[PDB]
Amino acid sequence: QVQLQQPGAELVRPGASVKLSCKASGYSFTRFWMNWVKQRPGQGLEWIGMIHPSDSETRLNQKFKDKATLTVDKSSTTAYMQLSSPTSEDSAVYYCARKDYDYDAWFAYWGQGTLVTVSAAKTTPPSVYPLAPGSAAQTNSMVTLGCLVKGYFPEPVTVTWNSGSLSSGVHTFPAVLQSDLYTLSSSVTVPSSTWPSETVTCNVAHPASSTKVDKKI
Amino acid sequence: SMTKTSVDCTMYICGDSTECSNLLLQYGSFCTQLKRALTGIAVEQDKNTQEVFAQVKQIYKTPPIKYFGGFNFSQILPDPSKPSKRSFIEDLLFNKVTKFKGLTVLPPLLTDEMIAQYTSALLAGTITSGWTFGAGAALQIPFAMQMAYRFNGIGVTQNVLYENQKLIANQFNSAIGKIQDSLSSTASALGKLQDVVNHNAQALNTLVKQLSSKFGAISSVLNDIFSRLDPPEAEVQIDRLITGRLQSLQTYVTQQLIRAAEIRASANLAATKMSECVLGQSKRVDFCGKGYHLMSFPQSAPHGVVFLHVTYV
Amino acid sequence: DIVLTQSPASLAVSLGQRATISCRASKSVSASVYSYMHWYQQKPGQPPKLLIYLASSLESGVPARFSGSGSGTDFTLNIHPVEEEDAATYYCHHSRELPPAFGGGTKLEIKRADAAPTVSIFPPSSEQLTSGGASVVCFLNNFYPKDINVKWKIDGSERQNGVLNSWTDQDSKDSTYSMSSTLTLTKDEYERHNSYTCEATHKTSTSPIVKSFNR
Amino acid sequence: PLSETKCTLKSFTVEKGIYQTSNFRVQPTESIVRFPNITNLCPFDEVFNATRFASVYAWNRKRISNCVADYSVLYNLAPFFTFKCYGVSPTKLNDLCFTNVYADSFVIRGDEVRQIAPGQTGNIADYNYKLPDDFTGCVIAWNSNKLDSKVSGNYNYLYRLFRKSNLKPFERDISTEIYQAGNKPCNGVAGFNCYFPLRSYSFRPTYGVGHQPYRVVVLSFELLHAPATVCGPKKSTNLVKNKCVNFNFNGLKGTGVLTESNKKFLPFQQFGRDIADTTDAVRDPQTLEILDITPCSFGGVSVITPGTNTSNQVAVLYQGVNCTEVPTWRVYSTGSNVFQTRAGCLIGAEYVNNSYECDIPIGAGICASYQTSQSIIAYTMSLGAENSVAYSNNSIAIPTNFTISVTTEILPV
Repeated sequence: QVQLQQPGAELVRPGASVKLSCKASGYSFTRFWMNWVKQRPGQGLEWIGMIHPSDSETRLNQKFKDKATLTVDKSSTTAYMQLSSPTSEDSAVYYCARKDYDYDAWFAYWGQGTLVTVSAAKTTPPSVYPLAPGSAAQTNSMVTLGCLVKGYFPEPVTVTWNSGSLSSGVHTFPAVLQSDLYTLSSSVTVPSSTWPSETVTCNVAHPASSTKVDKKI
Repeated sequence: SMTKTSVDCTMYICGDSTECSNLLLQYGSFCTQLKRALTGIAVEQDKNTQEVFAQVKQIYKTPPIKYFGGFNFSQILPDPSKPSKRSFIEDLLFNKVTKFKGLTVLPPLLTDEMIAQYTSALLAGTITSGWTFGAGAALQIPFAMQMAYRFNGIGVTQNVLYENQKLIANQFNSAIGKIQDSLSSTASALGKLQDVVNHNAQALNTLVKQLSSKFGAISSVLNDIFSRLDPPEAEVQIDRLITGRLQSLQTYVTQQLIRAAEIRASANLAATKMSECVLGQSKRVDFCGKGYHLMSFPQSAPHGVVFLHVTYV
Repeated sequence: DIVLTQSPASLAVSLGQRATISCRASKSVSASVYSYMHWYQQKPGQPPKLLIYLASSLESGVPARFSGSGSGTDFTLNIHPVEEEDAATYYCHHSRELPPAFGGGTKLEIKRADAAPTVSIFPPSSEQLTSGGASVVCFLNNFYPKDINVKWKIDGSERQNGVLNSWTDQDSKDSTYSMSSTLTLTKDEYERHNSYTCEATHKTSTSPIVKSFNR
Repeated sequence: PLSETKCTLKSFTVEKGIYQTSNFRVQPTESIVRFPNITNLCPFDEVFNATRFASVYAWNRKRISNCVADYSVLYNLAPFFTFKCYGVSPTKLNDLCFTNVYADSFVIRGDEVRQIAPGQTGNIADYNYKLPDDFTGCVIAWNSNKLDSKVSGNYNYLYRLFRKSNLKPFERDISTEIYQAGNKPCNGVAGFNCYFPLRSYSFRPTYGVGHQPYRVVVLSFELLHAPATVCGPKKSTNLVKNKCVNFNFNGLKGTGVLTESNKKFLPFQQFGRDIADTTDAVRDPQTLEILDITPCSFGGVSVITPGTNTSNQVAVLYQGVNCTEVPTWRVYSTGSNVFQTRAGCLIGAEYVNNSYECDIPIGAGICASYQTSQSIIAYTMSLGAENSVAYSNNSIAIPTNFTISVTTEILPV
């Protein structure tokens, strides 16, 4: 099975160098070309560059000249992309794809995705505060619970309810940047035969600092 | 001058195959002599432009207030409003004269914009500086006194010019207007320069059709010999084609060098007309044109030069 | 090169109708009788997926409701019958000329009936009050359309600074939106006040929904 | 490029001028192999392994297409008496494709077995089976004497000795007519000058090799009259566009790039030729498309240098080479000395805005020289000084001063 693997997040200061990894598996690395794309929120997809891995020859966009540098590794079957001096507009979501050829060349498969955050801030472990209403007015048969994750960096943080036990009635909220700190919130709605019978917990796992915070509501 | 060409040894003889270049080193200097012969032609094509188009190293220009002899000289002078420097006659000259195997066209050293920069300096100083610009430093002779001295070489005293001077402006301006009307309507006068394009075009188009014929071999493709026949049998059939291609290549170097000798003898006559009919007064008969000679006006032309002779009939 | 521009930017098609979304080209992509075009569909949180290659053909594994046609510089992507899992952004791409370019993109929305938002406001936990902070966070869920306004009134006084809003994308089943509002205040602000009122503004509601508590 | 000047000129020093050392080359990287995929296997064992065979006057024609064959039984594993080939090499059987296959199976004695070849005349050669001089194929023979032979002789297999005129090739003779050498009519029976042309073979296992029968199957190969029959068996690679690589398409080779085709195509056409009479286009065997073929490795390398008594600095010139994409040297490819001319890009010379008198020409109005910690510069060739005099009708210039100048002209005789 062909699957392309990328890391989830990479922290880099502005003015430094950006190194990313796209791992190829299940196919010959020098046979198929690789492509790098750029997706900003609300803008859509933009095309970065495409490299023949055997000859190490690059094809770049006219606006993207000298910002990006494409190199490959044929021993580990892993393609690289080197960005030089990133800005605040260069923070985006990057993919890598396999280019299959039958006349018009499509993109068959894709990677896991990488969110690159460019800033000078230091990595902060999260502090998770639970949210409970404390009472009920008995006007509805559904009970609303909440979980708040504040004081973390870099984005994102995967937040699940009861280690992924409830796949329905969950809502994922985006992060808001204030004073070099990200913060959002989580919410779940359970029926009244659930929450007195079963204890619903907020599972928070930070992949960047390798910290797992478990709180109870 | 003619069109300068160059022949690569690897691309024309071989199909970029590894077995063709291994048998080419046994043949040795066969394409080395044919490449250096066409190189020595291409040196002499730039030497023909230096002895004809530029006679002197000093450039003379026309003053912007123009009244010379009561004549209209604006057809032989270049237009300053056009960014290319071309006269009114040379617009009717340049416009009437009209897949990569390794055969390339060498660019000329002297561009057609810089031919007219040599031409408009010599068309200046014939009218302006007299005959003394090529024989030394340029004197100042006004133009109404220049035609009196050119009548004195053919035996005509100054009584004829100064009395009839209003009738010369009707004769000279109408005679040069028939030259401009003939070159616009009829393109057959420039057909000697059109053959110089056509002798180079038919030589290149015949040379590129040599690869289609099989030369007695079974397949004319060098990749089709290596992919079919035995390796003892392939060394015969590859060597039949390279024997056939080097006979067609040596024929092309021979035919272009004979045309290089014919264009050398025409350029030596073209350098003679600049030194006689243009830069001075010539008493010769049917050299500078029919009748008694006054002066000659050169014009810029592709692969050649167009002379405008002023004759006394 | 060839610049692809899709019109409009966003389109809301109800379930059962036919969606017509065109990818216009600046130059002719037809060469050898076959045009060069692909179609991409990107769900949020996921990379885009391949649907229609060369237009006249359909990829195996893609269901039969995704079809397209057209020739020259005018192409037409016809989506029918519309299902709730089909709401996503649509892209088009040409591989013909170097360097390759991408289109502007068109997001498809599901048009369903309106829904009233549920207003619930949570008091802050005692674990946050040990550290010295307090967060009064109100949840607004299950509303259509996405145009909504939230207000904050503490003891009859309207507050402005310290309000952070976070909105979601359209749901793949209920086709509604969710918005949370976070109000962060000091522990001395929490001890000097009592009523925290969460209000909502929706086009189907004449009066704002008042939900408050007393500590 | 200083060392490349001394290699072609065969001199240990470099004179002053412009020389052409070599030409611009593009090394290919991969090899595109596009071969058709058929799920069928070719039944070669029907004609080879059968017990009953036809005769030399009428054989059994066989046309085999739209399958995937195995050529290793003809070449790799060969328990055969004699195997021969003519036009196609037996090593190259796994490569080539052809027009059609004609499998001609007959049983022939060991004395007459050498008459199956181009340009043969004999009993079996004339009036039964002929080959033309341009025929291409292989001859496979195996000794059958332990199987279909007989102690008392084999009268089942037959042959025809007599015919009036010479038979055209690839034609079977079914005629039972009695050969008549006399003026007396034979009327279907024997008589005066009447012989029966159809005789029987001498086959016995106990005698020598002239009486031993052989199994001879002759394959007919015709080249470039049609697309591929089976394929050459190999693997298959992908399809690479806009890169200079080696091509192998159904045995036909090439080197170049693959671009789109705006011209119309023929559905029966594998390949075609341009105005240069080389292959400009090719059809994929699996699906029906057309792609243009533009060849690579174009242009030449010329050097511009002063001589070895001046300096070692060598300027290099590419002619007819696209310089946006860029000899064994990589060392001058960093750039920033590149000036764009009409003939190409000039690496190693700094462009100046002045106008001087130069020495070494280049072309198209732009010349080069060696001027002042010194380097090669390139500029536009000067016309000389400019003279501007005001003129009128009332002025004349008469020279008051004279000199005598001596000039020297040299004409070889």
